[PDB]
Amino acid sequence: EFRPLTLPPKLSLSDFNEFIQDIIRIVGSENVEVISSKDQIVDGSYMKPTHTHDPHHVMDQDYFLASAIVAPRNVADVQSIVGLANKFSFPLWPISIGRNSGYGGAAPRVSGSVVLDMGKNMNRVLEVNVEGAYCVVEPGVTYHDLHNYLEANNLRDKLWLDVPDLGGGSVLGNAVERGVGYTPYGDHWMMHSGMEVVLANGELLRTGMGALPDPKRPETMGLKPEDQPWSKIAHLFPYGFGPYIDGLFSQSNMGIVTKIGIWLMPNPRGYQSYLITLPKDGDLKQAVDIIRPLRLGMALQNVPTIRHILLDAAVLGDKRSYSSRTEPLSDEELDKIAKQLNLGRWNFYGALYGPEPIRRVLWETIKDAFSAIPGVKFYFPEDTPENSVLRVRDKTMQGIPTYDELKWIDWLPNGAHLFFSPIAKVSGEDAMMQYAVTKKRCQEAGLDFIGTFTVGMREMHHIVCIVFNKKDLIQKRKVQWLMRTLIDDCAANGWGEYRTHLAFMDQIMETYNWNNSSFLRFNEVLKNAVDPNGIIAPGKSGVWPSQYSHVTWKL
Amino acid sequence: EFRPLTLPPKLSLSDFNEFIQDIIRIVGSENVEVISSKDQIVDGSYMKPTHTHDPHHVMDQDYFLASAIVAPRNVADVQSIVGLANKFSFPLWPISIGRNSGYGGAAPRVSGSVVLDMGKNMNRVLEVNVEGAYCVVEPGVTYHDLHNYLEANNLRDKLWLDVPDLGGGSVLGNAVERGVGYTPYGDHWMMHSGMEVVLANGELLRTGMGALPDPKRPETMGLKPEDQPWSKIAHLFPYGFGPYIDGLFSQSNMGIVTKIGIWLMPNPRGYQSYLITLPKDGDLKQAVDIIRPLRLGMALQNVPTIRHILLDAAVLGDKRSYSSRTEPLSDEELDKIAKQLNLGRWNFYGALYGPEPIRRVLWETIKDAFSAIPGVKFYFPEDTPENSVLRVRDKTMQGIPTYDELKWIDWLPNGAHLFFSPIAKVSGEDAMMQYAVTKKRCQEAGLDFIGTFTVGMREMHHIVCIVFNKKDLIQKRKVQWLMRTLIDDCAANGWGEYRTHLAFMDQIMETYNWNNSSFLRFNEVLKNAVDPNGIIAPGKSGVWPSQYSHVTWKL
Amino acid sequence: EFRPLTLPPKLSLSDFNEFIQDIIRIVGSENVEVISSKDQIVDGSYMKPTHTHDPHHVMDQDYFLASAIVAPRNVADVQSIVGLANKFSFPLWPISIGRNSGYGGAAPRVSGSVVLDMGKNMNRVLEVNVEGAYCVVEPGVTYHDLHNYLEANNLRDKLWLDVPDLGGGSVLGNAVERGVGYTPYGDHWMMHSGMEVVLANGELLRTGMGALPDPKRPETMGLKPEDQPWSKIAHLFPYGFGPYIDGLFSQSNMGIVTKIGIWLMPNPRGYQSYLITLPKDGDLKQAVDIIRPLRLGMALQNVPTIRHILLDAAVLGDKRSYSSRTEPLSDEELDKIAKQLNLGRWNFYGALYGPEPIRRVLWETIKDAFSAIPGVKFYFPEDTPENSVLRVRDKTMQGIPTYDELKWIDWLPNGAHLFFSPIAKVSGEDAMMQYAVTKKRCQEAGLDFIGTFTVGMREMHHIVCIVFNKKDLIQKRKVQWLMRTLIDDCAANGWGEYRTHLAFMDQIMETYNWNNSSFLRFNEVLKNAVDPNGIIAPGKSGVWPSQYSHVTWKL
Ligand SMILES: *Cc1cc2c(cc1C)nc1c(=O)[nH]c(=O)nc-1n2C[C@H](O)[C@H](O)[C@H](O)COP(=O)(O)OP(=O)(O)OC[C@H]1O[C@@H](n2cnc3c(N)ncnc32)[C@H](O)[C@@H]1O
Ligand SMILES: *Cc1cc2c(cc1C)nc1c(=O)[nH]c(=O)nc-1n2C[C@H](O)[C@H](O)[C@H](O)COP(=O)(O)OP(=O)(O)OC[C@H]1O[C@@H](n2cnc3c(N)ncnc32)[C@H](O)[C@@H]1O
Ligand SMILES: *Cc1cc2c(cc1C)nc1c(=O)[nH]c(=O)nc-1n2C[C@H](O)[C@H](O)[C@H](O)COP(=O)(O)OP(=O)(O)OC[C@H]1O[C@@H](n2cnc3c(N)ncnc32)[C@H](O)[C@@H]1O
Repeated sequence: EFRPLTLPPKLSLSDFNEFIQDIIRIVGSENVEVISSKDQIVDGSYMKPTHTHDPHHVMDQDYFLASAIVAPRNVADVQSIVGLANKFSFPLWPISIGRNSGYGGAAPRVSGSVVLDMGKNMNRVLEVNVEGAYCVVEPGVTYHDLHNYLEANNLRDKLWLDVPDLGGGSVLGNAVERGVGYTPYGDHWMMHSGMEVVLANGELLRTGMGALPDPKRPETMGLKPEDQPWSKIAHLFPYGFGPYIDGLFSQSNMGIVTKIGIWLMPNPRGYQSYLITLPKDGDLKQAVDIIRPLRLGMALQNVPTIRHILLDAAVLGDKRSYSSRTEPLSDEELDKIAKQLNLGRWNFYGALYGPEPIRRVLWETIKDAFSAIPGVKFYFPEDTPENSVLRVRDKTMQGIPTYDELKWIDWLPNGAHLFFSPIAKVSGEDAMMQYAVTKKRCQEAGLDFIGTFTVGMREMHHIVCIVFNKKDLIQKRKVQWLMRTLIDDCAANGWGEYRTHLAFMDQIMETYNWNNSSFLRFNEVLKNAVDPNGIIAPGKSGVWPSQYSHVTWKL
Repeated sequence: EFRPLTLPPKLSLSDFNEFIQDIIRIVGSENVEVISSKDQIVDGSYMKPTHTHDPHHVMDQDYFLASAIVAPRNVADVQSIVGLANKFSFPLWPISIGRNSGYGGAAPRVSGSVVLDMGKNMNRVLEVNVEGAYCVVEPGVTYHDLHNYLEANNLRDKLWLDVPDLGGGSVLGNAVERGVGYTPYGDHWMMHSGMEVVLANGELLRTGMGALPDPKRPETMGLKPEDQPWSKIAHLFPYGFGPYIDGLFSQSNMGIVTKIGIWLMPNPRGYQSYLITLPKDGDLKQAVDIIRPLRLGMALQNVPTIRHILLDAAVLGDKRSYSSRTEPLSDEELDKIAKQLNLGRWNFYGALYGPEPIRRVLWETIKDAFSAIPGVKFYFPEDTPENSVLRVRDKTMQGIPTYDELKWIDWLPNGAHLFFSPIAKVSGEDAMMQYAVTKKRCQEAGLDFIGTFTVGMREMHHIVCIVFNKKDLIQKRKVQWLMRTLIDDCAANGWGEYRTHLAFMDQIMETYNWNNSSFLRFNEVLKNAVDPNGIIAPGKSGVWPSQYSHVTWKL
Repeated sequence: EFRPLTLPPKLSLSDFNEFIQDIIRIVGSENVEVISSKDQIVDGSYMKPTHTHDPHHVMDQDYFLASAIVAPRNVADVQSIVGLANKFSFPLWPISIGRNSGYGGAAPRVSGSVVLDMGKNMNRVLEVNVEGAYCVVEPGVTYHDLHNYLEANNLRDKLWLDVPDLGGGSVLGNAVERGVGYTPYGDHWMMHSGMEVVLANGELLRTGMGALPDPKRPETMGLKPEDQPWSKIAHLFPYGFGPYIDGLFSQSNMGIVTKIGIWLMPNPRGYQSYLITLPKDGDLKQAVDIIRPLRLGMALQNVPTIRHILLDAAVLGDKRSYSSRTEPLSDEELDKIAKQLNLGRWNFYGALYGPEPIRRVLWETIKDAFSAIPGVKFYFPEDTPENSVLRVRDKTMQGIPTYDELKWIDWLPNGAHLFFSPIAKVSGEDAMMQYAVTKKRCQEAGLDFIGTFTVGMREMHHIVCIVFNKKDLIQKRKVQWLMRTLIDDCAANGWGEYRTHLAFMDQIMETYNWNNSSFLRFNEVLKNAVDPNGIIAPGKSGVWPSQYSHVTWKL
């Protein structure tokens, strides 16, 4: 329609109208939804994600938000749209599925921007190669989707996924965000090979070997470039020749993604998932010094998770169902909890991979290792209650999608998530030292600390899990406050966040300040060169086209 | 001095003189060598690499070549020099050690360019972190150098390298080139985390977490930025936050490198190196279908090498010492050879890693697998002649540097190497099919095919090893001819070269043509944005600043 | 000469030489000193200030530093020089006298810059108007100089100065820096009216009424503009008409100053100086709540000083002469000290002004007020030891210059000063709260806190007096560390530094960050508009011309 609630910059309304008109004129009235009124107030459900904004909203609901939604039906649409977005300096905000909750979701950093709902149309599994062990997909291929495909093609016996805690995210969006999963193939971004992208100027690109063109043949003649098959090695060798640019494409506004090759993990013929429970909060420390060499030793296989009891607990029940108390729960209450549960204070989930002769020693290796930790306790799914999270993580650690996790998003009544994700070494000390802070602050903020550590190889992803009730302002402000505070400390102590929410992108990019913002500066430089017009989602990762004021924009 | 043999573009001589004057005025007369005359004709030795040009020269000796050599004494020097190089539009050609033989060596794509001999001064091991398992180095830290360091620090017991066939290359240059080595840590570029670079405009940058600044402290105050320590995670987590740009830094002219974090491989406590010999030339095919799933299965550990007999043979002796014949040796002569040697036609080198319970099954696994191949034969170093290459590769597969390889560079009298390095799937067929061609052509070119395959995980690096006598023109022309021919075919069949010589950069970047050179186009765009002046080694990877004509420049 | 140790940016050496040649060619070989070698290592004495760099150097000695010194002989010289500085993009660094010690002294933020020693030639008292009560001076009129003038003109009986703790600073440099003195006329910058400045483009300007041109007359015809007399009101009314721009001229690189009108304080016919001593460290708190309304009440007249015992003590003796101990002195040692001295822990100096009937009540007013503070004790100079600082401050509070202060610069052996100068409310609490921090940190830094508070009217200038031994690196680093730390806290708690050293300009301008650096941004904007070339002392107050990289430049 005619009158969206928010116009992007300097966009006049007739201009908005024309744009929106040429646009419906391409993609179909079907492919567009304007956002005419607050009857938008509608945040949604994981099952049916809203695109207009951030559901897990810490800011005012309407704070970051669409002017309109646009669902390109195919690459050329994106191309056309960019052209228009280019004609009018309308800005973009592409997304794949929108489950980017706890970071912003569908919500665009710049309000009045257009939402490029890619995945809606662009749902395809382009290919799944067994010999190469990989798949090629679109923004719309959600994981489950990816799964059922192999399923309805009996592939699971030949091949395997690597999911994140939840099943519905875009395999593609996730890889660009540098999302992480739990099988040894957990480092998603790194498992990519050959992607295609519509650059800021509308022109297509195929990274790496995506560039060595498939040789011609009758069969393939006359297909649009976005339609031509790929060279042999495209998807089996990420680097190509010359600059390795693919990275400009992750957590950046360099281009709009349309496709990507993700490598698949070949069924291993042997899979043992387990859980060593850690008794003392201080366990976390020895626990890590422990995992340290096993991870570097490869005795540890996939990316193992070290959980804080409440994550498990909260998956099991809301906060209220364990304490009808407003404040943070006492440290003694967790201990009751660990127990009511059989859990640890801390809880380490991992999985074994391979022929049994293989797993056996590994496991003799770990089990024997975790032994120095008193009250340590080991376990197979089997050995556990039928709602036990070890139950969920077994599927999880084998590429099977689930949706049991969100339940935890439920601790609080208008539970919403917000993730503080500082990186931390794999040193019990550092792990401890970082934890202290974050906690300390969750207390002051009046919160239940809840969070884990994704067991990186020489690093570790510290996911602080801040929930809070989205309908409680006193609180929302505390989170914001907590947010930016934790951001400073961590940094103050030397730790950066690896990915973050729309609302803190700036703050954190600011952490990245060596030599006077040089990194940021460099980015801008390339951003402008390539996106002179600032059309393609400006402000992401805290980077802005000249055209955007820092002052008018930052946060 | 005054009069170099070749001036870079539009550089007038007084201009050359001033530049060279302000320059000696910084780095010391010591740090500079002008190239006043053909008394330069001097190609050198691996032990003492020439910087002025390409030793393994296929082109006229003087074809690609310095105007002068400059050895920055420290980062600021590089900075200063860039500034001047910037003042005057003088162009750069940075290198670390120069052993880039078989690709160009020290030689600059653009003649009259200045040679930035980094490594000469910039020799330091900045750090070697055990807990993190990694080292931080300069352009000048050659591998051996890297080795002896750990050695003279008793580290080998805690940590391990990953060398390439030769010991003296720059750990750093090698990683940027995306060089590859043989331990499981063989994928060099990928083992990097945190690098620093002097951009085209003189400003410093530190990629990734290199950017999250180490927090302040008395101890560290007042040190130049190039001198400040790194944040904690800098070197344990390559991605940082926002765009993952590091890749603009590999096989590109985006910036000048000054430092880099390479992760180290923790001693594994168990190491078995071996060799299964392949009897028939056609073995190569089944051989691969074989390795295919073991590599994807991780039964295969490091990057294993599949050798062509002559590589081994030639390491053992020149060509003449096996046939006093000019032409390519008959296929029957190889067979005599395989035998005179105990070798296969093809020969697969690999290594086992870990506690023995660990290796045993693996090995039972491989050995049992290679079994379907008749006359197959397995072996430990022990089981072999004391000059046997299995002898050399054991050290090799454990990070120990050697220099036994070059000997092979000796097949021919004024042996020089030239590498054709097309990628190829891990399919016996493809492997075969690619081999056929390359060979076929080596024949026509009047050459001994010689080459291997670095066992990639879902790919394979096909290194065609073209030697030829550098002092034989009829021949040099045949190689050039062979070169560009093989380049077309491979491509014609769908295979790209992953890295190449100075003289073929263009040709190959041209292979990368999907959608009308889009990849190349994109590159230029960012290259100019960042290196408006085209000062920093123009033409690399076949990319050129506006300022350089395609026509005047390409090849 | 030929070869200065440091060239400014992109300046080539022949260029440096030409510049320096045309330049000697104007001002005389006499007016120039190149800085050819480290035989420069020479830091000097207050009596004979070095221009080349920072004497009180926290950084490496040579860290900030001249390329050459230039002493303009008259306004046109400055004009000429700018022109050249303009021709060549050579940068400027103007100074009046150089006693800007504890902030940088003569030292230029950008090394290789030229030092514009104004005051050397430009020594004149242009006028001293009795009727108007004001003087007009040049950069070279040091205070004492200003004094002796009135003296040798019997003026003191008619008029009075307002000095800062030391006598030799430039009356003019001091006013631009917003330096402060102790008579009621202590707010220096504010006592200005009509200034002249050579803008960045060489053109002259006269602020305010300086602009309403003196009407013509035979007597004045044909004099250069820099030579013409001023309009009547020029110097009696700072605002003029239209924009009140004078302020772009204080603690900014907007223009080069050549002259300025400072109003004079008419002898008051009655002057009583005194000192109430404060016993407890905690006294400082009640003490302030006390002064608060008297200052706002004008019962308090000039700007009174609240001293920390050690300042007085240190004026009396080095540190060693009270404790042969390296560490910070105990809090009990001060108490011995207060006593050995008759001093307070804290010590409040002020002065009475006017006809006696006038002073009497005031004093009855204060004395009676300070009474609630136990052990409080009052005093006239008379009532005190002949080296007593009350002795020095009496002259001080009456415009009489002295040089007794520096002695304190002597606490430490290679005593050097560094000033942390955060503003603080006039609330005992705030005063306390700010003090705590600063101290706390001086301890950790391993230092004697030493400092005061200039009794502002609704504010207070908290001068932390950091000394340290310039020849002790472990220490220098601690100060730097302390420096930037205190800067963050203060800010963290809401307090900004009002003026600072060369080395922290950036850091602090960064404190000034509301709305995303808007203030800084605005500044740059006007800076460039007016100093397109960045010639006029770039980086001051942390502001930089486009031409200067933040990254290359900041700190
Ligand atoms: C609530 C929650 C979230 C969560 C999690 C557990 C819970 C309970 N566990 C996660 C985990 O283990 N690992 C992980 O990486 N994330 C996890 N999250 C966060 C989130 O749910 C997932 O990461 C999810 O996969 C992210 O959302 P989705 O995959 O739906 O992606 P999106 O909203 O479409 O956005 C991706 C962002 O990247 C850029 N983008 C996306 N598509 C494109 C295209 N086509 N072109 C260019 N850029 C694209 C956009 O910036 C978009 O915002
Ligand atoms: C003759 C030969 C070569 C060879 C080999 C076996 C033989 C007998 N085996 C190799 C192997 O197993 N793996 C491999 O990657 N290479 C192998 N080669 C080739 C070569 O010897 C090595 O790769 C060698 O490490 C490369 O040379 P070196 O390491 O000395 O590097 P360089 O000449 O200095 O150049 C590196 C290139 O990259 C860019 N570069 C280098 N330093 C910088 C800095 N500081 N900043 C920016 N760019 C830099 C330049 O383009 C330079 O040309
Ligand atoms: C060591 C010390 C310092 C001190 C003090 C007590 C001691 C023991 N007490 C001070 C006090 O009570 N009040 C005060 O304001 N400062 C005090 N200080 C610091 C210092 O000694 C004095 O402030 C002194 O007056 C400053 O130095 P000086 O007056 O010699 O000025 P300068 O070095 O030439 O520099 C002035 C700065 O401002 C700009 N400037 C100067 N002249 C010009 C011209 N002509 N045009 C444009 N800008 C100019 C420059 O940036 C220069 O750096």
